[PDB]
Amino acid sequence: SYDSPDYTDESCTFKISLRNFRSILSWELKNHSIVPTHYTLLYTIMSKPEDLKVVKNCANTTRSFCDLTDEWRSTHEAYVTVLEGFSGNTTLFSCSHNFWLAIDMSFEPPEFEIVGFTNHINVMVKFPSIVEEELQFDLSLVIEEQSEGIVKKHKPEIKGNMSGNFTYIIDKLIPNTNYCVSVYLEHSDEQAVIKSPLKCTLLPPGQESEFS
Amino acid sequence: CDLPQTHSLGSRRTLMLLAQMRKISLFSCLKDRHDFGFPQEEFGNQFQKAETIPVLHEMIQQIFNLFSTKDSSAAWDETLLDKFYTELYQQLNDLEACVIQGVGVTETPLMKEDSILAVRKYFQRITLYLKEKKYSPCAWEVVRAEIMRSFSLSTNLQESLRSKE
Repeated sequence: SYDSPDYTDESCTFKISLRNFRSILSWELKNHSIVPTHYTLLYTIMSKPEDLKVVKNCANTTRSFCDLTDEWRSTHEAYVTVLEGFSGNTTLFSCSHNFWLAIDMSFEPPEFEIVGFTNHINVMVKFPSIVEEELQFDLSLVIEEQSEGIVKKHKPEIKGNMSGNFTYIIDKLIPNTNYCVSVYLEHSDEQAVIKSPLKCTLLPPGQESEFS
Repeated sequence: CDLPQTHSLGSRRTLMLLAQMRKISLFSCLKDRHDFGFPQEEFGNQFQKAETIPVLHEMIQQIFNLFSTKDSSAAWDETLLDKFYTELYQQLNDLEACVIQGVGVTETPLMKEDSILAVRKYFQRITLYLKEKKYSPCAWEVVRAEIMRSFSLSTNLQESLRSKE
């Protein structure tokens, strides 16, 4: 028992996950006594906090998530998130927070594989078949490599590498090196470490019989 | 003149000072939704190598005068503004330094004045809004937000060397 009692009646914990260049936000609100089933999601920018814009299909819906791929198309401006929850026919909450796509951008859904060779790692991140040339977004993708406990962060150029399968060859390794690869991004800081499910692969071991 | 982009805390300091002078938060001011929009077309475009220095100098000159007004000095922290004036002068001195030297600053045609004119009218437009809003607290926050975003679309553009395609 510390600080203030746990207010398990209004969490308002929002989070946005990027599912193949598709901005999808979800809302979390624990219900204590009153349990609302319909919610309305609204958004806006820093430019004008009163410019509350409601999302279509995500208004007075029974869903818990909303997609806004073409709705959220800004990197410089900040997107404000306002969730209006109504219990039946009465307003319950209207928590207003904000998100920064140029700081978070949680990218985890994309599938990635890694072929293990005796002396090199063949990383294959299957990104969506999108044309980066028509994507106004600046960011870098870092391929994490945890081989035999050795943690490394390989950050190559993404110019023409996010338009499909990302091929990255990691060499300079020794036989029998279990490695775990993580797919995360970065922009101007290192607080955007979206360490996705680390896939551990074991390349051909060289712990055979030692002879001449 | 700052030919090599080694390191600089000039514009980075000004931006911080603007945020420090914040009395309130626009996020909590749902009324003054009359934004302006910094003229980035004549700042972040065409000029990205010293060519934007003449514009920056006159731009800060507008900021300096606008914030050195009896209104701003009474709205924001006089102590913070005290340092703000010094920093503004510092940035001004650093920028005009290139003008004093024989650097490629004043070589472009009359378009050099066009960029300044864009900023000039932008600031004048803000002054009018300030008068209309009687220099209200939240109204000042709008100005802060604009100027803060302005720096992020002016001097910050010189550091925006990420993508090249």
